[PDB]
Amino acid sequence: VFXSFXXFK
Amino acid sequence: VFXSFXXFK
Amino acid sequence: GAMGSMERASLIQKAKLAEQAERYEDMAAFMKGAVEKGEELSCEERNLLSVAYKNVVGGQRAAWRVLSSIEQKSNEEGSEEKGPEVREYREKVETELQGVCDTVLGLLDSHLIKEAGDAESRVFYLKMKGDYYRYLAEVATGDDKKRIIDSARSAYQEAMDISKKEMPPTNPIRLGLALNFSVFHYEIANSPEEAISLAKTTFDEAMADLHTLSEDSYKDSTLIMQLLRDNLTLWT
Amino acid sequence: GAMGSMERASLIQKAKLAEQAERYEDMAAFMKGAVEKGEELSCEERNLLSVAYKNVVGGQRAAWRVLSSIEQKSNEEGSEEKGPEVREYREKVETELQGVCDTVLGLLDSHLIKEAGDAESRVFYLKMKGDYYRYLAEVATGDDKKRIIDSARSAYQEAMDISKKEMPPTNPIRLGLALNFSVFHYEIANSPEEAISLAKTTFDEAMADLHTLSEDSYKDSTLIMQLLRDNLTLWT
Ligand SMILES: [Cl-]
Ligand SMILES: [Cl-]
Ligand SMILES: [Mg+2]
Ligand SMILES: [Mg+2]
Ligand SMILES: [Mg+2]
Ligand SMILES: [Mg+2]
Ligand SMILES: [Mg+2]
Ligand SMILES: [Mg+2]
Ligand SMILES: [Mg+2]
Ligand SMILES: [Mg+2]
Repeated sequence: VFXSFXXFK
Repeated sequence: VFXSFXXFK
Repeated sequence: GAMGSMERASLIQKAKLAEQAERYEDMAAFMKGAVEKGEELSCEERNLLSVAYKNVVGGQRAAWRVLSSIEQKSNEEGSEEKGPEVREYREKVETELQGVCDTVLGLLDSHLIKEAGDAESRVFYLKMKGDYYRYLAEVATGDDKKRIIDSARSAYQEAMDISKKEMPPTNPIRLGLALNFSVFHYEIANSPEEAISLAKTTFDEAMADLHTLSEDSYKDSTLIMQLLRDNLTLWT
Repeated sequence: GAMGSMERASLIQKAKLAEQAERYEDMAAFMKGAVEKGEELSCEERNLLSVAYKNVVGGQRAAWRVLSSIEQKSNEEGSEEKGPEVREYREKVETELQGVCDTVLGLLDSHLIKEAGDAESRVFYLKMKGDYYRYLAEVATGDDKKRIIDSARSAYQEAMDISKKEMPPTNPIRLGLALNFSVFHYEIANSPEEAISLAKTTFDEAMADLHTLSEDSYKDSTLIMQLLRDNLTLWT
């Protein structure tokens, strides 16, 4: 699966 | 929207 | 072509892998290569061809609609001028969409349709020809728009004539053909009454033939009948 | 480059349009062109770059995993030999994925990172460098696998050191960096205890700083904190 994070408000 | 149909069993 | 060195069977195998990977551009390129080997396509192979290009052109059509909507609003009263970028990028997507349609139409014309003698193959390919002229029609604005529309109509019409003579009213290709010709009438040809009449007659003639079918064939036919009903509910 | 003739501002405008159209390959090409203009990127522009390539590489990674799984099963006891096609097509996708990673790493090295002096930009770019080496690590099998892993680790580590010195514990870039470094530890470096410890400490230090934030900043921070918690729940 995907447990990551990449576009911040 | 899409009301059409294209891969038959 | 870049697939010229690959075996036909390997291209088909890789098209199926690309479908599983949701790599539809690859899938279409593999099936284009398979068609260019020059042999007729089996029923399963025809399905792979249609699925591949349906998904490629489907992404392009969805993008074109987003961009066209943005472009139209920029042309509203009171919209601030933002320059040529929206039009340019809509044109880029439109040109790529037309190129995909032209590729599919070229495969049908060279030489899938002329070699297709059985009703199931010939109707399948003529339906595709109508579909891809219809996608061209969706974006057409110039002095060939009427000829593009008439090309879609003529392909659909030849397919309908064969399917009525040679296929039972529940045949899934016959049903999906009628569905899409009905959408053509409603969305492209400005003939909503023709669209409604065709969808209703197609649905009713299929219903009356369902008793002849196996459970599996019944499932295949009723699925597409439900799409005819969904359109009728939207349109009436 | 094919974007060399387009204005920087037009490339940025078209990247935003491509995002709305879900045309992420176009979006990445537009942002690559914008970076190649040679000016630093703003906060919003950095976001566009990361979103574009995240989506491009995300499709490739998902396809690679599907194909790799098929390939592994074909290597099972009792699996019928089907020839080289699965391996060949997995290799094709893998090569294209590596090419995208190399492109991103090349933009960071020429010359985004060296020109980035503010903590927010430098940490953002170093996180990206770790991420794209991590994607390379996911498919690496040869005699450079260890060096690829160490390259990801070193970029993440430099980013962590800066973010701890220069950013509050609730900063969303600091939090997403720690999240992804934790995933690196768990999935790539075979260090699940390090992964768990980092995720727990990051979460707890953020929780204790939430009181300092506005409602909008609180929403931004707690969203990424929830991803740390989700991983901890999966891993413990
Ligand atoms: Cl453009
Ligand atoms: Cl291949
Ligand atoms: Mg041969
Ligand atoms: Mg104004
Ligand atoms: Mg009426
Ligand atoms: Mg009639
Ligand atoms: Mg300029
Ligand atoms: Mg056997
Ligand atoms: Mg332990
Ligand atoms: Mg520590």
